Order: sequence, then C-alpha cells, then structure tokens
Amino acid sequence: IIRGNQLQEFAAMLMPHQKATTADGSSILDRAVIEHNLLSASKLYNNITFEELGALLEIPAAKAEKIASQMITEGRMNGFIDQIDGIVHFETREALPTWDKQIQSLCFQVNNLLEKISQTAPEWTAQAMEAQMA
Amino acid sequence: HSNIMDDPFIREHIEELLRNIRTQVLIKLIKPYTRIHIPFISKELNIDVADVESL
Amino acid sequence: NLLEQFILLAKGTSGSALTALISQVLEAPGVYVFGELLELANVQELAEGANAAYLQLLNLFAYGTYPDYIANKESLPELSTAQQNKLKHLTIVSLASRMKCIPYSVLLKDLEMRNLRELEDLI
Amino acid sequence: AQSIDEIYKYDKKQQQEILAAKPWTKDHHYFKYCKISALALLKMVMHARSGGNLAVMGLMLGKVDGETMIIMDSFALPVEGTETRVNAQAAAYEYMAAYIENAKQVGRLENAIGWYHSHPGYGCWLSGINVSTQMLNQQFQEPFVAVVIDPTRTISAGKVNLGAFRTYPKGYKPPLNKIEDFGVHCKQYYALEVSYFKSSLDRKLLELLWNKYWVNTLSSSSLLTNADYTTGQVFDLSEKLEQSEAQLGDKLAKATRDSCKTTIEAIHGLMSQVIKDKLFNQINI
Amino acid sequence: EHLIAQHSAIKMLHSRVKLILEYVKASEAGEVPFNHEILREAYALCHCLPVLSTDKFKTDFYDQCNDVGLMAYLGTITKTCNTMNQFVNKFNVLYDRQ
Repeated sequence: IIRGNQLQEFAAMLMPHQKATTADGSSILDRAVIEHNLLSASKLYNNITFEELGALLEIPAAKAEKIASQMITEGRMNGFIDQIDGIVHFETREALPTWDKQIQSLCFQVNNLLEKISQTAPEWTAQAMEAQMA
Repeated sequence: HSNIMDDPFIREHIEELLRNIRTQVLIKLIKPYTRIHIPFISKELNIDVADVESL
Repeated sequence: NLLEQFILLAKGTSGSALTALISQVLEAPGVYVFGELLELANVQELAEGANAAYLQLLNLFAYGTYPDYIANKESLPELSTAQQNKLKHLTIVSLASRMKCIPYSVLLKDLEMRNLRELEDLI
Repeated sequence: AQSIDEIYKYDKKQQQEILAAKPWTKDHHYFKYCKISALALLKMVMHARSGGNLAVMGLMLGKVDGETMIIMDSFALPVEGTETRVNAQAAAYEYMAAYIENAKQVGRLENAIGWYHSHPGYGCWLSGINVSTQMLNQQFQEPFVAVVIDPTRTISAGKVNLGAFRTYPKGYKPPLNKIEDFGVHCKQYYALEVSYFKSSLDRKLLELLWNKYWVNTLSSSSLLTNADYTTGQVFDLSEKLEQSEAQLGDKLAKATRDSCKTTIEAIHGLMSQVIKDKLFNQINI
Repeated sequence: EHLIAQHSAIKMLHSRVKLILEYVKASEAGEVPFNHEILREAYALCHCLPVLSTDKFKTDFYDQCNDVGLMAYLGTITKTCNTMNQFVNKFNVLYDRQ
C-alpha cells in the first residue's frame, strides 16, 4: 500500500498532461494509487468495512465504495459488496481447501527441515538413516 | 428537443430508449453487490423509488 | 540472513560499543531472531556491571513479548519507534505461534493500541 | 499371491476350445470388456508419443476369456504414416510375420489379438477406413479388437486417453450425443469397456519407486476434486436403476455394481479425510 | 489396497518426522553441534500443529462425513434391493403357485 507521502516527489516529475485532474479535484496519480492501494488491500483482507477501507485510502466513506464497485464489473478484482452491512468481501476460503494447503505446507516444511539437517551434518544423517532402517 | 424527436418514428420509439439504457446501467450497477439499497439505486439512476422498484 | 554480518564485526568489541551495536541490531529491519548473537561470550558477560540492562533488552527481544516491556519499561532503555514496532511484530508472531485465529481484542490489549486502524496498519 | 498371479498363466486348451466353438458368430454383442496390461498401455503411450503428430500403429498380443479380450503385449510396426493416415504397405507385414516367430522362440505364447493405432489430435474413434479395416480383420480373424490412442490429448489433459472398439458385421440393422464424439459410422461399431491390470511384481516395484509423491496423497483430498465425477456417476446410476426396474416389470446386478463402485470410492475419500484428520488435527490439542 | 496406499505415505511422513525428532534429541544434550536456524525451524514446525482446528472446519468436516454417510446408506439400500430381488426370484421359482 502506497501512502501519499512517498508520492509527492513522483508527482513533480510527471509530464503536465499526466498531472491533469479528473473533474473532481483528484489528479491521475492519486487515482491510480487509490486503485492500486485498494487492489493490494484486497489481498491483505478477507473483508473490510467502508469506513475502514476509506480510512487507509484517504477517501472519506463513499467514493471508496464507488471505486471498489468500479474495480468490479470489470474483472480487475474479485469480491462482492454488502451495502446493508457496508462491507466489501474479497476472497473466502472454504475450510477444507485451506486444510489441504496447510497440510501441504506442513509437509513441505518437514521436507525442507530434513534437507537442512542432511546438509548440515551429513554423517549424522547417514548414520541416523542406517539406524532407522536397521 | 425540437430536432430529433419530432417525427413520429423517433418520438414514438424514444420511450423504449431511456429504459434499455437504464436497464443496462442497473445491471452494471448491481453486478458487484449482494445486498443493495433501493434508494441508492434511485439516486444513481436519477429515477424515484417507485420507478426503481417497478423497473 | 543479516545477523551474521553484525556478529562478524561484533566479535571483538565490548563495553559501550557493544551495547550500541546491540541497539543497532534491534533497530535494523529484517532481523527478528537474535539467537546467534545472544550466544556470544561478549553479550553474555554483560550481566555483571552497569550494562545488564542491554542484556535484559536483548533477552526481551529474543524470547519476551511487548507486555513484558510494560512493568519494566522504565528500567530498560527507552525504545525508538523502530524497536517498538519490531517488538510488537515479535509479539504478533508469538501470538500466532499458539493460535491461528487471533482476536482483535487480544492484539489490542497486548500491543497497547487504542485504535483498530493503527493495529491493522501494524499487522 | 496365487489368485492375483492369474491372467498371466496362458493355456492352449481353453483358447482352442473357445476358438473352435466360435460363440461370437451367434451373439454379435459378445465382447464387452477389454483388460489391458500395464506394459501394453505404457508401450502404446510411448509409441504414440514417439510419432508426434504423425500417425503410428502396431499390433497386440493376448487372448480371449469368455466375453473379455485380454491384451498382454504391444508391437511397434515400422510404418511411416502421414499426419492423418497410416498405410503399412509392405514392411509392416513382414515385420509382424517375423516378430511373432521371434517371440515364439523366446517364450511368448500369446497370439495376435488386434491392432492399436494413434489418432494425433482427433480423439479416440473409428473412422470409415478404420471401420472397414477392423470389420475385415474381424470377418477373417474373428477374435479381434481395434484400439485407438490419442497422444496429444493424453499429454495435454494429463490422463491416458485411449479406447477399444469392435465393429458390427455388414448388414447389422439394429442419440445426438454420439455424432460429435464419434464419426458418421458411429452405428457401425461399439466401444468395449476398457480396464487396466498390472501384476504383483510390477506393483511391487511401482510402490517401491513411490517415494516423492507422498505429499500429494497426504493432501489429495478427494470428494472435492471428483465431486463432479461422483455426481455424474450418481445421475447416470439413477437412469440405470430406472432401466433395471423397467426390466423388472441382469440390468439390476450391473446397476448395483455401479452403485457399489461409486459408494466405495466415496467412502475411500472419507477414509482418507478421517486419516488426515487423525494425523494432523488430533496432535498438540 | 486403498489403506495400503495411505500406509505407504504415512510411513514416509513418519520416517521424516522421526528423523527430525532424532536430530532435535541429539542436538539437545551433546551429540551433534546444534544449529539455531534448524532448531527454530523445528519449533515453527511444532507450532504448525494442530492444522486448522477452527470451528468452521469442524462443521465442513461433519458435512462431508454426513454426505458420504448418506451415499453409503443409499448404496447399501441398492445392494439390499438387489439381494432381495434375487431372493424373491428364487422363492418364486421354487414355491411357484398359480
């Protein structure tokens, strides 16, 4: 997520036509950065309310929802909007596939740990495998 | 107002328009929502609540 | 993969320079496991003397959590923003180690945050 | 052992008896099962992929048991076919005449049982010329079967894609989903149900050389990857049961077998899930 | 066969875990010069269990169990229907009364 403070220098070197606003007071740079921040927050959040989504995007409460709904209906991001609760949902994990992924990660961790042990003390690993097989 | 919708061929068929385009705008607007306020749709579509409900 | 470069130049220094190096290690981003450095004799010898506070701080950053730096906050040297953020990150890691679904209330209470937005920014 | 060591024991008395009886002459819908060995399957796949987009083909060795055609070996004919047509002009015939004798010398007692042929990129079916050749081979060599393998589709989809077919004799007078999968001659032949088998030593060395995919099985988690396949089997089984009860007024036995197979695979998936839960979720409280 | 296939993989997992446990036990007292990195990774591996012990998972798991149980019940009913059909057929061909 790109805060505006690190973009003041970037806005200075932009060519003038790239610095034009969009008839609402916000230029091109701090609309592309808004969309980028919202897309990147879609990856860090399972869901987020409108007030909180606008808190970290500096867009007060409503244009946050407008931009979030605009990034959808175009395929640019996944998720739906419950306007009654004022919540944008990005991605839901269906428990069992998450269980599969976590089991696979655990097995990969086991394999990596065994590889590290073998590469650290190869003689001990060989003698331990020999003792285990018996 | 006095240029296109004066002959009985466009003036008669304009009522079908402003309804197909409204329908398309409504379809695009409610695509990312799972629950949406009817007054919100009325504000977006510029028509009142009763017309939004009928549409 | 950055603690070794500090250990290489930390093997001869002792005294105030060693404590300054420890503070720099706790300040440097990307360092979250201060175990190999803690095993050095120079760091372990800091218990006797007026530099035991730095050894206590290193032990806190290696095994302790942020609430542990609540009762003895004044005794230990004041931590900068980077050191406090690192300690909060380590507290989050410790919480995630024992539970895979951490409530916001637990994080707010342990990290001493009064705002949900700032807690989420820290996470 | 012993019972699972069967199918590889070849006897000549039974073969002679079924070849002299010729029971297929009366019942044209005789053969319904094609039991192919693992070696034949592997050789067929490698030969089909070796030709790339050019069609290649060869012979088969095997036998007949009841209403089942058993394939135990595969050939490799020296045919130089085009990208859509294989001919076997003069070298394939002498090669297959010599190979049978050479195999007789070493101990291969199985005789010719059919021909396999590659369809590089056009599914598995019998075209007009395939139907003509297979029906000629059946009319003069009565125990026969035509197998077609798609190499490119097998490689792309990651699954073995081959089929076994037998043609009806000329003059066999007796919906819309059988016209795109097969050719215009789809009513001139029928597809045998294809099943694969392996031996005790083959599975022994296969399980012995299974040391890198344990992670895949420990998180395979069927009942989600095969959910669509399972519900397809179920709604086909409902129609099978409807046909069986219409017959009631043995189709019911076949419907029961299919239901048992689907249910057994579902319970196998549940057993895998239970084992995984015991392994990974009942530890550390 | 299915349980033997599962056994072949659980044996490999058990072998790897036992090797890691033996390395930890050896590095504990005096056997092998311990690595801080490997010990920390082993601690993380231990902290990785239980895998998905949430209440949401415990509901989907019983959903799957009940779905497979219903399928098993229907398959059992089908098998019993076939068996009773065979029994009725033999009873009719033995006790045939007109």
